[PDB]
Amino acid sequence: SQVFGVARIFASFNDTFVHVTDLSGKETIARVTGGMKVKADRDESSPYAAMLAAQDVAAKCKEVGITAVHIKLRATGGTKTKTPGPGGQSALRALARSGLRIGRIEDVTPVPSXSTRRKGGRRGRRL
Amino acid sequence: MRDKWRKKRVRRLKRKRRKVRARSK
Amino acid sequence: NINSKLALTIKSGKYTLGYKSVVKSLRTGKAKLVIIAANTPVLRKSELEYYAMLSKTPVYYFQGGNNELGTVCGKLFRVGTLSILDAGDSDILSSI
Amino acid sequence: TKRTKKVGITGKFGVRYGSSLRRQTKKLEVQQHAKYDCSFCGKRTVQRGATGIWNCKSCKKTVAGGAYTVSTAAAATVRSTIRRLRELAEA
Amino acid sequence: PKKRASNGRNKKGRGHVKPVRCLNCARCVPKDKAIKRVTIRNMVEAAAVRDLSEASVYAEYALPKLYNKLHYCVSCAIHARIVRVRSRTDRKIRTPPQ
Amino acid sequence: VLVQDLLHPSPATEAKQHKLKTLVQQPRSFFMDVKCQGCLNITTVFSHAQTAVTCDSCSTVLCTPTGGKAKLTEGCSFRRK
Amino acid sequence: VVDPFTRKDWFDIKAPTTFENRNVGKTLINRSTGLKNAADGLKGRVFEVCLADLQGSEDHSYRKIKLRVDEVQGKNLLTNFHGLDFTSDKLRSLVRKWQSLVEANVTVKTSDDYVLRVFAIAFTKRQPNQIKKTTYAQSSKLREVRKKMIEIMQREVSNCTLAQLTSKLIPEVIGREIEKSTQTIFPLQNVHIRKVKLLKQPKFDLGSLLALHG
Amino acid sequence: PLGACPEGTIVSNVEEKVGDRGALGRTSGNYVIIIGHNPDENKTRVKLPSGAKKIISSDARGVIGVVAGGGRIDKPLLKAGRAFHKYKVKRNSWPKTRGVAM
RNA sequence: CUUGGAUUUACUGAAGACUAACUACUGCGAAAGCAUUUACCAAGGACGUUUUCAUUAAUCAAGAACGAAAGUUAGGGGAUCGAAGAUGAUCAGAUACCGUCGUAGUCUUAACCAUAAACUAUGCCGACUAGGGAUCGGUUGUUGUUCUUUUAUUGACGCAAUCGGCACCUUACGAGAAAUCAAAGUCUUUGGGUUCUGGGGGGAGUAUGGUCGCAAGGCUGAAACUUAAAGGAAUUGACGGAAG
Ligand SMILES: CN[C@@H]1[C@@H](O)[C@@H](O[C@@H]2[C@@H](O)[C@H](O[C@H]3O[C@H]([C@@H](C)O)[C@@H](O)[C@H](O)[C@H]3N)[C@@H](N)C[C@H]2N)OC[C@]1(C)O
Ligand SMILES: [Zn+2]
Ligand SMILES: [Zn+2]
Repeated sequence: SQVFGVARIFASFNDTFVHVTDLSGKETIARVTGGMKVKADRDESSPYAAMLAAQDVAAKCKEVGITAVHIKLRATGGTKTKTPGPGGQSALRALARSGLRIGRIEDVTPVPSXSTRRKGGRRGRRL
Repeated sequence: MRDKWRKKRVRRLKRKRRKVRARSK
Repeated sequence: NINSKLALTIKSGKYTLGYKSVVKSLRTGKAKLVIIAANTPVLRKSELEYYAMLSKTPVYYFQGGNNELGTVCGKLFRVGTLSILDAGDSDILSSI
Repeated sequence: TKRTKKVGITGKFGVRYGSSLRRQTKKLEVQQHAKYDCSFCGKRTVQRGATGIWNCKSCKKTVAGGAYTVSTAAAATVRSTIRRLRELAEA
Repeated sequence: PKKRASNGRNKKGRGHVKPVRCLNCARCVPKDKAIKRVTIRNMVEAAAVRDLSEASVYAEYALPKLYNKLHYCVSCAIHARIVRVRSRTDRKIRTPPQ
Repeated sequence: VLVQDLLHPSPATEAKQHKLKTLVQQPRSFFMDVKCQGCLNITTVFSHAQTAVTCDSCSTVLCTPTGGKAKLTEGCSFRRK
Repeated sequence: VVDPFTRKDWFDIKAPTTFENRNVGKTLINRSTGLKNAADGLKGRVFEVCLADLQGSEDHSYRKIKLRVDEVQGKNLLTNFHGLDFTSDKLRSLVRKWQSLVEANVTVKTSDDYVLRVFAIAFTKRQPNQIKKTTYAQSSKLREVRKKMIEIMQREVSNCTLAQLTSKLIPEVIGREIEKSTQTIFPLQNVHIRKVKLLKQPKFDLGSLLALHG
Repeated sequence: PLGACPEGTIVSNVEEKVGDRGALGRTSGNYVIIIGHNPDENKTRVKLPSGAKKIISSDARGVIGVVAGGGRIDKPLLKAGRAFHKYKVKRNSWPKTRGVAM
């Protein structure tokens, strides 16, 4: 029945990624970011830009032959923050409002089992 | 003056005073 | 706990020390147990166990070298091999 | 009496070559000329003949070793590593 | 003067505690002293709950829950209103609010 | 309490306290006659047994040590003496 | 200028017979041109699927099964077991404060020379009449529990081949066994085999492979 | 042969080609590490003392262990005379006049 | 940095670190410190004891062990962060904060160094003085509970007593300049034993001699001269690029 792809969404406070692959993840269908939706560098994480990027990805996956996508969600991960950036939620809502069938949503943020040292120093970024 | 840097100033001063001393035994 | 069992045998039982004494006790049949240190040469160790086989005597292979085996017997010199002549108030014979 | 405070065996070099060079030599020369325990007869009679050659005056067995000590750390690690890989292969 | 009997941390019975890095500024901060929050939130924002329910293939399919634990240095916690300056008689309240 | 009987305290309390803490110290351990159900022999065993005290030629082990009082083995009976 | 999606041969994914449904999904790759076969190609590609989909029951919604292809029959690509894992949300839901987390891992080889690493997981359980605020097991008790975990997984996993192993994982009988033979140590809950690694594979045998997609 | 040694085996006096009787890792304290195997191609990958990585035939031989005499260079020579005695049995390459002094 | 495809996706692999989540007004240790599994090594507090010796004890100039981080020497490693340095911004200027690199260093082995707001800014040993509820370890008596088996010599949990701990709550006996303190109480109603330290602020932990260190530095340690306050706790007000 429904043909499933993998819509892997990388949301960060600098840019948001909406990028669909096959079930193995080996083959790329589309990859659209908010930097292709806004001219200004500050606006790449804006939820509007992510929603537009997600609709573009929807159109591409439709003209490819993809009907449904499994959502893969992640933040920056590693030593960075664990909460996904602003664009992820808007992109997810857009994908569920384009006639695309939604599979299983998951968060795969890279979580260290205690790791290397974050940048900044022990006093941290001082603003 | 943040006494920490007051001590650091004396350390550098006392380091140099020990250079001038060794110049003439 | 062999080092404990052999320590008691030295304290209370009967024994002889050294390669030449052991061989004599194997010839006369008075040896009850032959113990060989780990760093004893194989030619001597194989010679001892051939004597042990002829006289129906068991052999115990001690983990440490002659420095350790001498210390375990409470001595200040190296012991490459020893034979127990009478266990005393110890069950080293049955425990090995 | 304690004849020298710190130079030790490198007192033969007098005041020459620099203190760091003499102190580095002292560490290896003490090991070079030391008596070691034989793993074959159990006596402290192992001495260096030449670099990498260690003889026992008692049982007359020569073992290849380090330049200045009988065994080096890398060789010790190899024995364990070769020991380990041996049983993991024969099983 | 001495503001708090616990010295602003929780370390009566030991010498030293490993630090953690602040969520915002990556400041090293003792774990017993770091202001820590355990947040459970829904992986999909509420206004899209019914839209995702419509668009989902499955029926009676649960929504995954986001779990994280947040660590803040005191400066980055006060500047985010996570805690706020209290009065002298109200500082001595460990019971959570309601 | 301002007025109290230090000389004649409540024996329930005096039994509630710690061995050294009473008016006069007194051990709260005892000696017990251990008798397995198999035989009729009598052996005296301290209630707090650090060693596994065995019986006579009947070849039985009576108690096994613990952090406090040693419990009797399966099938042994004791009487406070 | 050329449309890459017009050179795509859409094969299909087939699961082993050990699972309820083997109609996993689709895939696509450049066709078998003279300088690029589609046979070598597809081989190796790894698919991560939910065990709920493979067993048609949301009781399996959190375990994700890893399946990687090891032979292609025309447009059908046959996979074999490649590993197990929980999802992050479930594992983050289980790890709760005021209780004792306990883990265990072991390297184990199957009957047919598949070397695996198996991770167990369990938690201490608050008693129905418990009033104390926390449920903490003493350290030696946790050593005992971990020892039993390791021994039971070793004996229950090395004595069955890989296909029998993956048949054995779905009902979670190793997990309930860890549950049963620890209740004289300390009560436990949420016992699972949360992750299985396929470390080394033996020499590949189609006669054994075909026996799994009969 | 290097094909019979598992990953991480320390080996010395290693052949480059099968049957040349040893070319690699021959000086005191040096050795060759076996990195991995390529059984289908009959090739073994090794790590040379300099740090270089090399593919050799799995039929090439090597000797298990580390070449003895390691640690010579840790002790300073201290003297021109020790260098004189060193090269007295090697070749005539010492002392060295500097090109700028000519 | 990127059409030489950067970023993003999947698989395999190579490195060094680190030990998340569990993780707390909880544990251990003389302190510094100590957090993946397992095994071995020796060590330890508490508890239990109708076991043993019999004053063997307390505190301690001199003299010794250990001692975060940074730093030093030589090997080995050098992923990540990153003093210095290079560089982009902001800026009146910023050789600062912020951004990008990045040398030492960060790690380890063998040796040095001996200092921290090394803090509980509270010496150690001993005795006594007021109420309460928790928690960790040991031991002692005990169930409408869960688990083995439904039943024992199960395990967990629940209910009362104690010894030791890490602490906490109320009051103000009593203390204090107050902040506050169950000790900082039992101190003009002044005396249980004992070690160390201070004598207005600076100059100054400086100079000098000695001594330890490879060095960086550590320990010991003045005087001239200068000066009317410096300082502690709290009150009222004013102010804040602090909150409501
Ligand atoms: C080049 N490094 C300098 C170091 O030389 C030193 O500078 C002193 C400075 O402190 C002295 O300054 C001194 O004298 C002045 C003056 C008004 O009498 C007074 O403020 C006071 O006595 C004292 N600060 C100055 N007189 C000489 C410099 N070399 O201290 C400052 C410094 C930056 O470390
Ligand atoms: Zn010898
Ligand atoms: Zn912060």
